[PDB]
Amino acid sequence: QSYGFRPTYGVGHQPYRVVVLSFELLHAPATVCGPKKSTNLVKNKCVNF
Amino acid sequence: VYADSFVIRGNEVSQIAPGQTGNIADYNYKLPDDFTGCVIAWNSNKLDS
Amino acid sequence: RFASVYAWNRKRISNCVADYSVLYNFAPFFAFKCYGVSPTKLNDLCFTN
Repeated sequence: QSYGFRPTYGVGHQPYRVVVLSFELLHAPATVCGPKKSTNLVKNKCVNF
Repeated sequence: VYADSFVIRGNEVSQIAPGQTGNIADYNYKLPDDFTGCVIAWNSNKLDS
Repeated sequence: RFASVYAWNRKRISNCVADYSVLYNFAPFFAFKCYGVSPTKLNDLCFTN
């Protein structure tokens, strides 16, 4: 069905542009990451990782 | 990350959500009940009319 | 001629086949807020009045 639009129509009858983002928060090698820097690695010492 | 783009009517914007029903969530675009992500909808009456 | 708030108009609905999806084009609203029942699950119920 055609879906015609006009400027005279009231709110709720006007076009709305939609974009949806879907992520994959599971256990696998990561590919898309936020911009945070990486420090060095320390072993045999109690730390926060 | 997956980005899906389209355009709809205003009163149908509420149909883009998990576990919905209508003419858009049945024959056009369906979201799983365990959705993990975001949606972004904005008015575009200046361009799409 | 929608009535004033202090003398609001009441209409009673009787024997009929109600369809709560053809009223999305009778009024330029965005969504139907509800309380007892979800608006999606309104075509599968029978009410006394």
